[PDB]
Amino acid sequence: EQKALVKRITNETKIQIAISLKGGPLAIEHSIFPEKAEQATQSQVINVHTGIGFLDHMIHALAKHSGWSLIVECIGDLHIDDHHTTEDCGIALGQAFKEALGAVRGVKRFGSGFAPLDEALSRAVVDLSNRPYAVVELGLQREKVGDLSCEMIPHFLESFAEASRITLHVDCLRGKNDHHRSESAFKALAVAIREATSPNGTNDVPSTKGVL
Amino acid sequence: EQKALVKRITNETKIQIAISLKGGPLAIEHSIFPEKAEQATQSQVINVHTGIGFLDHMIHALAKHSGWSLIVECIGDLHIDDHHTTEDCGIALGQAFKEALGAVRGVKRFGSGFAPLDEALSRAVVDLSNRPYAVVELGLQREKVGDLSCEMIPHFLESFAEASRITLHVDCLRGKNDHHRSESAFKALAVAIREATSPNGTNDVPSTKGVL
Amino acid sequence: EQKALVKRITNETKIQIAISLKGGPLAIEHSIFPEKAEQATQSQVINVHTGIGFLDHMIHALAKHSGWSLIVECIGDLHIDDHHTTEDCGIALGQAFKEALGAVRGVKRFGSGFAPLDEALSRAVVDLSNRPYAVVELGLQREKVGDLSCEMIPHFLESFAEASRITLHVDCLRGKNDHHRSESAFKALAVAIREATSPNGTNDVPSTKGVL
Amino acid sequence: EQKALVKRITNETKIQIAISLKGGPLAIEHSIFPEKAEQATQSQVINVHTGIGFLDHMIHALAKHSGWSLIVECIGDLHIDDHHTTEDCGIALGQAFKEALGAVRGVKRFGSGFAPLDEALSRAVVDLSNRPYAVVELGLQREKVGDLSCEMIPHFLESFAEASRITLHVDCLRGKNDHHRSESAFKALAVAIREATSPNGTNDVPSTKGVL
Amino acid sequence: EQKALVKRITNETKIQIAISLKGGPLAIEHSIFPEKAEQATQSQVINVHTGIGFLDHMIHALAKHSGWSLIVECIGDLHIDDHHTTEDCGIALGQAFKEALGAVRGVKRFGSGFAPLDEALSRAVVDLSNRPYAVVELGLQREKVGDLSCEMIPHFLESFAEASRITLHVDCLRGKNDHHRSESAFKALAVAIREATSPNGTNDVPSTKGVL
Amino acid sequence: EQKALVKRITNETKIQIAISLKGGPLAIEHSIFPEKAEQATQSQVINVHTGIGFLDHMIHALAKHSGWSLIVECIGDLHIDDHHTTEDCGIALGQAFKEALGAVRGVKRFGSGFAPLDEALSRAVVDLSNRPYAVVELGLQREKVGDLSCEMIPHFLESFAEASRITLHVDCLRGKNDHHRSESAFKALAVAIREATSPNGTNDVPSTKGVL
Ligand SMILES: O=P(O)(O)C[C@H](O)Cn1cncn1
Ligand SMILES: O=P(O)(O)C[C@H](O)Cn1cncn1
Ligand SMILES: O=P(O)(O)C[C@H](O)Cn1cncn1
Ligand SMILES: O=P(O)(O)C[C@H](O)Cn1cncn1
Ligand SMILES: O=P(O)(O)C[C@H](O)Cn1cncn1
Ligand SMILES: O=P(O)(O)C[C@H](O)Cn1cncn1
Ligand SMILES: [Mn+2]
Ligand SMILES: [Mn+2]
Ligand SMILES: [Mn+2]
Ligand SMILES: [Mn+2]
Ligand SMILES: [Mn+2]
Ligand SMILES: [Mn+2]
Ligand SMILES: [Mn+2]
Ligand SMILES: [Mn+2]
Ligand SMILES: [Mn+2]
Ligand SMILES: [Mn+2]
Ligand SMILES: [Mn+2]
Ligand SMILES: [Mn+2]
Repeated sequence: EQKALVKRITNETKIQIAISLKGGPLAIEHSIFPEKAEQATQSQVINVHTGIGFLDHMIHALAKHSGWSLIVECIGDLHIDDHHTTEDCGIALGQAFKEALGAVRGVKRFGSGFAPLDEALSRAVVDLSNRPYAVVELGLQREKVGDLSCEMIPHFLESFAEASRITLHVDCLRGKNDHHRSESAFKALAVAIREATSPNGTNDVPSTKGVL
Repeated sequence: EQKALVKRITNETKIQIAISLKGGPLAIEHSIFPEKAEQATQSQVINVHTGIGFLDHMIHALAKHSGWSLIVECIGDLHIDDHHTTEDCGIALGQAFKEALGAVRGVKRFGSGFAPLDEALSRAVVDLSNRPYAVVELGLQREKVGDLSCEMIPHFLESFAEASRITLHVDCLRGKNDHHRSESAFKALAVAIREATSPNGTNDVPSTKGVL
Repeated sequence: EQKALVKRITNETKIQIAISLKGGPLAIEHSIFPEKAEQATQSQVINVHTGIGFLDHMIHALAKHSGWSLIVECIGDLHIDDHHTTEDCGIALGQAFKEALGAVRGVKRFGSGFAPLDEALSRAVVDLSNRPYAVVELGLQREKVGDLSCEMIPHFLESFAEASRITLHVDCLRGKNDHHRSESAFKALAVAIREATSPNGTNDVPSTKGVL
Repeated sequence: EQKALVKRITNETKIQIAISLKGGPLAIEHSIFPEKAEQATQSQVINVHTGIGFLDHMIHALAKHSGWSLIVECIGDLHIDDHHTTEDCGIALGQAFKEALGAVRGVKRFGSGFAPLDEALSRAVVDLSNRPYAVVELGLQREKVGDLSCEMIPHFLESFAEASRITLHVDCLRGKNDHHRSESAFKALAVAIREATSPNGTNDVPSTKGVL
Repeated sequence: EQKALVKRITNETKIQIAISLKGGPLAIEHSIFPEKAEQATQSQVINVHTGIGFLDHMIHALAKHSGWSLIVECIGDLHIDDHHTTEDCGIALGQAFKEALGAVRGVKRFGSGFAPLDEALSRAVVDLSNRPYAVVELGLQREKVGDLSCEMIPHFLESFAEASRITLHVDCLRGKNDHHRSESAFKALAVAIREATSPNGTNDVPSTKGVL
Repeated sequence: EQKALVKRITNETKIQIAISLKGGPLAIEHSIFPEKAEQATQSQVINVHTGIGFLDHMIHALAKHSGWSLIVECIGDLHIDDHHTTEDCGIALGQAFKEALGAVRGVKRFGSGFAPLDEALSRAVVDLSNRPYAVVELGLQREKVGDLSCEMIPHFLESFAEASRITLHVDCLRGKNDHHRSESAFKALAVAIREATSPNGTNDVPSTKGVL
């Protein structure tokens, strides 16, 4: 039902993102890697292959705790820094989430998610209203985690909310380990998207202005 | 099932509030306006007519995201300021919510709701315990929004929790637009009341002292 | 050549914006006002009719110093405050500017405009790159100007850059009259859009990634 | 289904804790008190008998709003202070919660609970991941409540998360009555455990590393 | 006598740790590296092979000054950062130390160790009491040492005390070289474990509550 | 017309820079790489090959928005840090710009360029007067971007203005992403050089002292 595939091709990166919000299986009929963080345990299949290993782990923890099936492919330039291949892999990952739920009606529209990870604590609220907005206040006192440049972790969530047309407030409340502090943000966003995209029932677009 | 009508008549305002917490249709057999923010889309009907237009919009966003059907009619004095017609239209709107749920049993009793609106972020918790309390910390750096006097927006929620016999903590966490900051508070309260008045199941009054 | 008409219809406002970036004449074949800030001096015709008079004057000064022909018709709710009829009349005014220039190629792409107005000084830079962004730092120490609520003046430029897919930095450098301070911002944006949408020549999309 | 009994016997205290997470009835076939806060209203039976009366009331409010059936029997030394009989009655109460849910799979894994009590406001998040952690920031400006020594209230929740192998962040946001401030923390933890131990469905261990 | 082998297998790392607290020789009958910091000088054999070279050097200096024989084999994911292969190689290294001394009786139970390294000075106290605790206050003003991410150095000792069920206070008193500051912490812990696990004599469990 | 080739050969780096300020095609008759950021779209050809990938991207964005055709070949020592191959490389790129415009007459002589990039804002002014000067105030709170050492980004523009005999003030006004903050500086310099080297007309050396 809620499936989409997005092939975003620019002169910096080549993207192919297939998503399924309700879970289940996924494949790719024609991949972009030559010769055709991976969890495939019979309910959801999530297999992310970007050039950045720590940014694979954040999309993986996002889709594991959202109930998503998600295949991410990215052939990006890594002789240059990791900005152009994290910003572009967040724009196309917001578009795949946007096309997978067309009609915003019959949903809760408001998800809030707290998630801890071992003294770090992050909340994420999400709004699903067609104006994009992103208030990402991860206070990270590190310059690079393993390959992510640690200022792209807010910039990923900035472009995710931008291209998915959602309003997003992610704020890490405490923590002093920045693997812990950044993974808890993606685990908190996974709780909020799961709560906002939910069967409200009664089949009504949840807005005053009637347009979502 | 959960319906109530409250006709509050004083020498300052005349009120008639009909509410339905489970949604559905509503009408008035004998209105107070002469010759007999309006959403009527087949699941819930919410039609608020106070003399204040911005206070219409806050009760509307409250009832739209609560699943309520709600008709509000307030004939109040507006040659004087808007205090006497916002305080009185919040006392009677807490009484209509109170009479619509008589027995507080089989409910979650604890609703917490975060709701953003475009860089503003408000949380609201609600308690449904028969002592009234209201801790409303909307930090509004404006004097009037469109017709509300912007200090009545906490005073509305003060008298709502007062006359509905609930404990309420509404706190705007961030934001620098006070339409955004005050509407997100009413959208957050709508999530919390929806979560506290919920089918817990097992038919038990959720209290240590056994009285709610 | 560079003309567009946008009819944005929601349950709060009804909009009809016809724009011509190269100037010249404009009309409307079927208007939204019943029975069919106005400058019509033989080179460009600019006629803005919103319910807010001071927001008419800011779109007028924007289109007068941009070389635009622009007709704006907004039927919005004014018994509620002026947010819903200024935000919506900025989203549709960014969409009309976006559809009027389809191919961003052969343009300067970078406009910077300083404009004074009688001790106020505002600069505006504009980027014409398909990610929207808005950094609007008008320091206004007023609550309402004549009918605008003076926090909507940054919120107008926020939604203009949002729906037009441009990056925008507007910053008032000095000034202590907020009519002067806000009009100089719209006069500075008019210089920047005029400078960014300009005949660069040589017919090339001005980007590293080749996509604009 | 989710039942466990823990008999923890040391030279300071003797403990016997029988728990049922899904509610229902409970008894003890051979008690530790001589000759064989009590709620027994036909859905859940919660009967706590420690030597500390205020620590009875906090385990009672924890199990009342969690849906638990819980019998606590602690024979501890009270001629010495109340540390050794509150720390030990929290270690065994985390072990009884741990043995009552063996397989952490098919659960939400992330519960967040806000709960007010009459100007006090506490949130509690819980993680159900097999590393124990406890960040308890109840700001209590009292030395003893009725018999608890008011620094054991964080030390109880420290040893509860320690022996139950969960990660826990309990933080009182406001309040100036420390009965209110400490009871709202246990009422907030009751919402979070109820939300984390919940039927997620689809029968999958919710972790990246696959081990919970 | 005091030997243990721990094979910890998760979907992130595969661990095999063989320890001997009294020294002597050690081998592995079936290793995890393909085709079958190393000191093997006739009294103790210590051979650590993790993917991190600086974390090899800290376990090596820990076991060299403890009298241990210790073989560490960790096959961990290093395309992601080094957190998951340092946290997991500290949990299994606390479990191997825990299983190597079963009965905590006849031991000093309290080891304190100061160790300098060239203007750095660290103390470490250790408690061997079955509640785990870790207060690690290495003040490191570096982000990465050679491959360790320099916030994992406290996180290693956190999970070591966690899984070994010991209470641990490691605090660097001075120093301005963070190789020196972190190696002196592991050399100080080696003095403390050597002092706590020591032949007290008289064969008695050293506790008031009689249970260790 | 405005073409130059500079082959700078030292014992640290070997450079070959061919430039064309008016655009058009460029080739190299005898390259320095064995066996003979690249944009070649029919108007200008820009192909930079230094050992640093992020410094390729900054010369590329400089020449893309200047109208330049530019081939850069730098064979530099990278077992040592990147200073000697970014400085050396900046000196020869100022000399190639200097030899490409011999007679400074008939030009505007004063270019100012603002350029944003996604909350970063940089201005650059340029003077084309034969005393070199460089006031570069990029406030970068990072140590390395991808391969550039992030203090060489001002040191590149220092040596560019030094060897090109121009006066240069580059100042980033805001921004909190240092890829954004440093790329906007090179995009702002591209606007300023384009504006200073411009057909003023009337064929006069624009100076009081008559010598440029
Ligand atoms: O958020 P909505 O669309 O449900 C109705 C809002 O009132 C529209 N809005 C946009 N800014 C402030 N309000
Ligand atoms: O809130 P309840 O009624 O469930 C039981 C409370 O303990 C009563 N109370 C009122 N103030 C402090 N406690
Ligand atoms: O701005 P562009 O598209 O010309 C190339 C940029 O490098 C892309 N980008 C986006 N963020 C940082 N860089
Ligand atoms: O929390 P998990 O087990 O779901 C996967 C985590 O990434 C493991 N971890 C432990 N510290 C940081 N991460
Ligand atoms: O540490 P022990 O077990 O020797 C006896 C302690 O008194 C127990 N305890 C735990 N917290 C405070 N005391
Ligand atoms: O800048 P010029 O050469 O046009 C004339 C200047 O006055 C020369 N100068 C150099 N320092 C101060 N003035
Ligand atoms: Mn970017
Ligand atoms: Mn992780
Ligand atoms: Mn009042
Ligand atoms: Mn509104
Ligand atoms: Mn708005
Ligand atoms: Mn004016
Ligand atoms: Mn204790
Ligand atoms: Mn109480
Ligand atoms: Mn960890
Ligand atoms: Mn060393
Ligand atoms: Mn130098
Ligand atoms: Mn870039």
